[PDB]
Amino acid sequence: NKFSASTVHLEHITTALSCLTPFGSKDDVLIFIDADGLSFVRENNHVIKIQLLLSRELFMSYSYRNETEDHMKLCVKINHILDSVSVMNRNDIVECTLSYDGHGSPFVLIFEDSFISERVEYSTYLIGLELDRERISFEAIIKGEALHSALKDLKEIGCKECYVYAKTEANDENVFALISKSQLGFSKIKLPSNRSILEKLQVFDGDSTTVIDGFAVIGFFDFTSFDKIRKSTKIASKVLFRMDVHGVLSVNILSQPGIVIEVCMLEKESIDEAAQTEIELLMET
Amino acid sequence: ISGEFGSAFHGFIRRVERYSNVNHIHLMGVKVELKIIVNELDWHLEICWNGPLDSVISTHEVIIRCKDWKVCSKLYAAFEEVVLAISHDESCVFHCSLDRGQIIYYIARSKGL
Amino acid sequence: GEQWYEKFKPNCLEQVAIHKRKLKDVQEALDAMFLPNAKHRILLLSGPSGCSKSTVIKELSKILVPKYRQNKVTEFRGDCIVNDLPQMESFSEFLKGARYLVMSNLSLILIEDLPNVFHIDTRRRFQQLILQWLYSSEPLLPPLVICITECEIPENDNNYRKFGIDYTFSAETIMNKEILMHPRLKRIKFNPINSTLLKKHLKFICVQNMKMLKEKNKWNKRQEVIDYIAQETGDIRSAITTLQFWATSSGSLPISTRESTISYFHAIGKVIHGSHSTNNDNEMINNLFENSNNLLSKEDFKLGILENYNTFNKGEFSISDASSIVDCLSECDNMNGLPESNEYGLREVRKTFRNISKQGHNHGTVYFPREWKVRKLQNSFKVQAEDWLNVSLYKYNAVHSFRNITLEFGYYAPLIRKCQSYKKIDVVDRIGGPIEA
Amino acid sequence: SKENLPWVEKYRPETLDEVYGQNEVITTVRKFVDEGKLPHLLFYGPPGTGKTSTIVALAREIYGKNYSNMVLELNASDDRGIDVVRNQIKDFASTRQIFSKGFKLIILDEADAMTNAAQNALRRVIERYTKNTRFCVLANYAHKLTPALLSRCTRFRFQP
Amino acid sequence: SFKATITESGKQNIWFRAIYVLSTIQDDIKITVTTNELIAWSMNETDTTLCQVRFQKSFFEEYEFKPYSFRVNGRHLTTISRKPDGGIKSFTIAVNNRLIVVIEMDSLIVKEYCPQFQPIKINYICCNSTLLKNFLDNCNVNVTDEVKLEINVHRLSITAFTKAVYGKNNDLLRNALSMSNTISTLDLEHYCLFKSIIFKLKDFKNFITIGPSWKTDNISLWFCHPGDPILMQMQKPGVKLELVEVTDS
Amino acid sequence: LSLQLPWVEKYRPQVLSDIVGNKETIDRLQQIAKDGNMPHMIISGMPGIGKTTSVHCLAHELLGRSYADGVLELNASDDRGIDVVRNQIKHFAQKKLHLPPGKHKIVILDEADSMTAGAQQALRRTMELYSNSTRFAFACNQSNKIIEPLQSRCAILRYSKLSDEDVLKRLLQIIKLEDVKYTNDGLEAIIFTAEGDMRQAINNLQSTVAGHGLVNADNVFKIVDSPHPLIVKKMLLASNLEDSIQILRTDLWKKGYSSIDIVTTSFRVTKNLAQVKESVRLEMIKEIGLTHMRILEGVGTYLQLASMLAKIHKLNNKA
DNA sequence: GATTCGTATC
Ligand SMILES: Nc1ncnc2c1ncn2[C@@H]1O[C@H](COP(=O)(O)OP(=O)(O)OP(O)(O)=S)[C@@H](O)[C@H]1O
Ligand SMILES: Nc1ncnc2c1ncn2[C@@H]1O[C@H](COP(=O)(O)OP(=O)(O)OP(O)(O)=S)[C@@H](O)[C@H]1O
Ligand SMILES: Nc1ncnc2c1ncn2[C@@H]1O[C@H](COP(=O)(O)OP(=O)(O)OP(O)(O)=S)[C@@H](O)[C@H]1O
Ligand SMILES: [Mg+2]
Ligand SMILES: [Mg+2]
Ligand SMILES: [Mg+2]
Repeated sequence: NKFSASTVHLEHITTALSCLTPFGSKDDVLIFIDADGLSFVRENNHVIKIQLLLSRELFMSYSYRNETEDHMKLCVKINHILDSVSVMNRNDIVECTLSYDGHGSPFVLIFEDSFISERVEYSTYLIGLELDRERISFEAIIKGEALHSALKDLKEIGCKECYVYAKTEANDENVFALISKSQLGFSKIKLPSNRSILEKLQVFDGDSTTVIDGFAVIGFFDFTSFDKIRKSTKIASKVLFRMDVHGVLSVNILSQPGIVIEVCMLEKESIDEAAQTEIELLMET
Repeated sequence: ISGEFGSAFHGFIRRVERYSNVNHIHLMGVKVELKIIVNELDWHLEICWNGPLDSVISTHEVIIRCKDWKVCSKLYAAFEEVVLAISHDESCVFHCSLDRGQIIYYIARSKGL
Repeated sequence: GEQWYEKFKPNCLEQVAIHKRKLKDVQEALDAMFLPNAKHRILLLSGPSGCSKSTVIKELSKILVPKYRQNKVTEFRGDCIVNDLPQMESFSEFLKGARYLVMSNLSLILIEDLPNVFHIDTRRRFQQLILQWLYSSEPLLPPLVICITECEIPENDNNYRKFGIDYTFSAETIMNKEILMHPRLKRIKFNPINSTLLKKHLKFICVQNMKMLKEKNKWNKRQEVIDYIAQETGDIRSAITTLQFWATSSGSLPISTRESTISYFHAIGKVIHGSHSTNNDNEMINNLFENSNNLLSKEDFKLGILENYNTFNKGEFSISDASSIVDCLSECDNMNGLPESNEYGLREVRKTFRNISKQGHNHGTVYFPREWKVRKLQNSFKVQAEDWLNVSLYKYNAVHSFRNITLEFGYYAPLIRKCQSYKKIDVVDRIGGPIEA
Repeated sequence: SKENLPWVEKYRPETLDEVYGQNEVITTVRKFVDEGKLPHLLFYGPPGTGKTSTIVALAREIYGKNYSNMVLELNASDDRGIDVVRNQIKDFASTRQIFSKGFKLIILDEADAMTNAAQNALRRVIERYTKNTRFCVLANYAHKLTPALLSRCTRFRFQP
Repeated sequence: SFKATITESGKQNIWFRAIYVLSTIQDDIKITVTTNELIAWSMNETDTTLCQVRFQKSFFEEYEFKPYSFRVNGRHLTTISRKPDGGIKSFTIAVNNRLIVVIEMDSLIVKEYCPQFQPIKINYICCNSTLLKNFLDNCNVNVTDEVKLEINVHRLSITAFTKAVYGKNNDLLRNALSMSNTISTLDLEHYCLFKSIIFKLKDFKNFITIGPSWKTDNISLWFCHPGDPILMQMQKPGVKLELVEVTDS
Repeated sequence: LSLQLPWVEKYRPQVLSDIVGNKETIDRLQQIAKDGNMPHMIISGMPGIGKTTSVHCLAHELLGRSYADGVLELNASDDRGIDVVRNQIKHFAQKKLHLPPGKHKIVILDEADSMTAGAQQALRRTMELYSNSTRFAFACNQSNKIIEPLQSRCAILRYSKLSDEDVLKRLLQIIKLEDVKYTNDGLEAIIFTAEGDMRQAINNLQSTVAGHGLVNADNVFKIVDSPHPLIVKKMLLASNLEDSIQILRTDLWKKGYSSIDIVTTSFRVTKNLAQVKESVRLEMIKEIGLTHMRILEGVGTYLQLASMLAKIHKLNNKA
């Protein structure tokens, strides 16, 4: 076999594949394979991209007995996996084995309950949104539970569109808020400056080198896209934000080697900038 | 049906019943393993049996309907000694004995492999 | 500051632009449902838009309800999206709370804005609930007044299911056969306001705006524009809105009013006998197609033309013209709903009737096609044939095709069974009943 | 593996210099690219005259490398109802551009297969987000296109 | 002008339950502010019911007023005062045409909302609210569209029945599903006959459920006549409850 | 690849004084802007004659600094179902906003001709309940698609097709503001191919400028195509069959026009075609319908179109 | 729109 990987903690694959569920429920999922591990990359409307990585240390066995290409790329339908791996766990080892035998071969998922081996083969189909690391407008490190509560409230309210506020201060009065625009209108959800929740918030002025105070960073995001990160924040311990000048929001979620999630989002063009003045005035008030 | 393997084999036999698109199951035997193979465009399901299996005494594959397999499971539930005989691309003979009162179920192939 | 039709609302029923007979026939009915042990449970008013239905109901409930109050109007609000309640239950809650308006409480109900009836589930719920109100076992109920504005639904995205509410919003396409034909239901169809009432009321609005009207020197012209507005529309609100737009303006803007839809028999008569003031058949048919394409693009319109082309001069015209008309209709039937088919058929019918139209013609009365009657008769025939086939197997093993049933076994087998009946099997009478002439 | 393809999709032009026949259309679109202004195009003509080839070559020339994340292509093989136009097309032509900058392209191949509701929704998307997105409508039959949609597009006719 | 803050969890539970109930009665939660107390009232369009929730000055820790009735959409307000899963430490509601409300969790994350507002202008029965809530909530609003409250000189019986209607041939257009219960006079705390009363069930269910939301228990009912509206009331330390509904004639 | 707005949106008028065409209607709109008592209005006409721009300019000149939260522009691209109508429109109308004395909120409903009927009924309720605080402006192509109960409350304004003089004046303004070289016959050709559409005229002028520079007749007609309805009318009215056949071939078949497009345009032309008798017109309509059926069934060759022309000449030439 | 009958007014 070109690639083989067995594991006994199928809860990781279950939670991992649920982390792609907020995206298209009926579409295709792209899977990279490499010696470091395999990653499930998903994209929607060319405007948002999740990238969930399972490292090699996650599996008790990880071979990758291939050398012709650095990585193996295969694309499969997501709900074929979702329908098939509905095994209801068992309790039985329930050991899961992932296999791939190069191009033209199905993606295999073997489940063994020490007697029964329900082997499932997935047909593979024919086969970007990265922030430029040199330029980061702002970077924030928040705790997972607070962010999950923020998105839960924002979904409770509906939140047709959302905003992100980032304005560090000379006295280190760092402020980070999620401003919405819903049936109620402008609702300001500001996260606290305490080190219990917000552990770091640096707002730059380009090139991500100079920590400039007294200036705010505004991100106009479509909330349907901002909701795709909600389920990932549920298992997250620390959630890292990184927004660049090109209007790309990168969320760095790591449920501590655990699982690592890379959600990249394209930000709205903000047709009218009067709303920007309204938001900043609502903030300073 | 009674013993260590009694519940395990019953579960393996009945594991085919948890899908609504399974009408033609495809038994398979290699000289041993008992593989129930389901053919669909969604995903090629290949239920097997890893437990040690004996012979009453080369591939032998027979496609039958699912109601016949339900009758087979019901027979296995109430029978201690059961014999599963396979005719390559022909028929499946389910011999059940009670050491004597004997039950034989003759099942005809539904599709040619 | 305010719209003219809003600040010039009648203060009394003497100021309302309604016919005398219509006012009397609504007043007598409203009194009839007001007296205890009333025969008429609900009242249904139907008609075009802005025919002063709601206004007369306001004034009648203003000077009638107080007479029977022991010691106003209540309207349904479809916009009331109340918490914890599904949308389909809003009208249920409203009706359940509004039936507690009998003793020590009296308020006539006006269902002016209906619930969303284009959704089939809640439309059926509306039908069932209003039927439960009609068939209610309660000792007495407050009078129910429902106003329906008859408007044609214009064409939209090509998906039509109800076939009734999707072509016309009327009392017939909302309410079912049981609801309208009910002893306790009263229906008063309304008519557009005539030109006399419009002229008088527009004159009243002018004589109440003389200063401004005299300020812009438009009072030496108001009479001609009032006559034009009265002739153009039969809508009081639209007439007053157009008059306000003309008066408040300071230029030569053309006076434009909303265009009223053309009915079914109106379109049939326009195709058959032509249209007055339009001696151009081409332009009349063109405007008929642009404005009422929903009505003209149907099989029912061709059926109506076929059924009613004999009403021209009481069938007293040449058979060559009739042959030409039916030939063109048959040719149009071979084009499967293309616009060219309808255009050609209507144009040919109009041309044929124009070349033979002269003075001294006494035409007949048009009628709706009887095709639905034939469909019901065919359904009854299908049921009887199915029954005969069912009897014709278990009694004696025999399978007969339906074509043979329609041809021979619908006549000869009942004849045999009747002869067997006389010298003595369930099916003894002829299938579909006897034939006549 | 271009030797493993039919001759039709083996000699498909990759650059605008390889699209023969339509001299005027190619010259005008090249001028549009050079000047930096691209209007909402509409390519109309008989089948097999170089419409998809021209639009894909033009998009490749405008975005040499960002073509994957700079062009949204839809055709009759993809569902394009009212919901697709409302969600996918609007969200694509409502977000800021990738890399440094530019304008996003939305190619509608075989747009005569779209319903009138979808085109009626699309017209306001065309008129509202034109600052950073341009549309290309490809069609063999112009009578299936709403007159408003034809109004808000620049017509280029592909002769046989 | 008006400003109020509640620091106690059960008080917030009562506020949320009351707001939800007034939202379920009418889409607009009419609110007026008085220095003595804050009263929230709602009127259904049918005008057959009237529920009012009174929040006294002692309910809030600092009920400052510097002057007022304003109409607020019910659904918007009921999604603001909800308790998120996994602890609001301060609910400050104030107005100085936008209502300002400030919410902060125990984790110090702070939210603000700006809803729009519109300025606008016998016998006695005292029964345990627990048993009444049991029977009432056990009933389903879908099947039951009518309540039958009858008191006997020995026992008190309440049933959730339905007014049956018959069509052309005794057609069962509406059935008569009658979930019934019988309660003796020992459970009834105070009865004074000095009787059959028919009204609705959903509003009664919501009003009854309002009460026990405080984990700190009787409801008083005075009524007379079939065409006259019944009174309905409950009392809390800083919260006063009222319901007026027109009875069936 | 660069930054340059197309002339259609770069030169969209921002004030009512820059809109050409229906002078009386625009003057009335300016009066509404100054007094401020805007009634419910319906705007209908051909595409690209200044309907959306008129509405938005009226909203701006009526609301000023309050335009940000004073208009609720909903369009076909946005969801406008019954629930959306109810919730959003009701909440916007119930929003109490202090405005200047003679001012109201404005609810622009562009493409109201593509709105579901139940949403129109909900609009009826909202229109008749919150009329004292907000006003509705419907922009549509044909007023038939708005239900009669809604047209009852509105002051109907009908935008006529733009005359050649108004479009010429706007073209001259844009030219003397963009510095393009032109010829009188070139602007005449742009006017002729625009056919009463300002947006099409601007697009054709920009295309000619970008492709060739100087705007004369030759460049315009080598980049833009004469309206094919006119060619269809020319071929249907031809005297003999040979000339009609030659026109069809060299002007519609060699130019790359679909046969279904030719047939549909022929039907539309025949509907509005004077100087022909009623019998002749309906016979031509019948023959066009038969040929349309043959095209729809798959037989869409040039022989079918030639046969349709031959039958038309038989009927109109007493042949 | 056509017919018939009935009003109301000038
Ligand atoms: N002289 C008048 N007589 C009657 N109504 C008048 C008069 N002058 C103005 N109006 C107004 O005209 C309108 C007519 O409304 P109605 O016809 O009663 O309601 P409607 O029949 O339901 O109209 P639709 O179908 O809802 S558009 C009312 O708003 C009246 O205030
Ligand atoms: N101008 C041209 N120059 C060179 N090859 C061309 C040209 N036009 C068409 N072709 C060839 O035709 C093939 C398919 O034509 P396309 O242009 O891709 O299809 P199309 O023009 O969009 O027609 P439709 O409307 O899609 S059926 C291409 O792969 C080329 O090989
Ligand atoms: N009368 C006019 N004066 C000046 N520019 C005009 C005029 N009419 C249209 N335009 C131009 O046309 C574009 C906008 O036209 P619109 O008014 O949006 O078209 P429309 O009348 O709304 O037709 P539809 O139905 O929306 S396709 C802008 O580029 C305007 O400059
Ligand atoms: Mg009314
Ligand atoms: Mg193509
Ligand atoms: Mg427009």
